[PDB]
Amino acid sequence: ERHLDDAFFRGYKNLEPEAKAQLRKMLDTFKKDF
Amino acid sequence: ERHLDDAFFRGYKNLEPEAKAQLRKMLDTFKKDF
Repeated sequence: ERHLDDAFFRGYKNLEPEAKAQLRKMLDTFKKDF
Repeated sequence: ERHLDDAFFRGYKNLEPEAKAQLRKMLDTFKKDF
C-alpha cells in the first residue's frame, strides 16, 4: 500500500505538467461520482 | 505547482483502493506513451 502510493507520487511529479493536470482531473472525476 | 501536487496526493490517498489503482494505471499509460 504505502510503497505503491509513494512511488506513484514520485512518478506523478516526474510527468510533464499537462499530464499531471490530467491525473488531477481523473481524481476529481472519482470524487464527483457520487 | 507544489501545493496543487501535495493536495492531489492527499486526495489520492483518500480514494478507495480500486480508484487509487486506476490512477496508477493512468500514470503508467502516460509513461508508456513514447
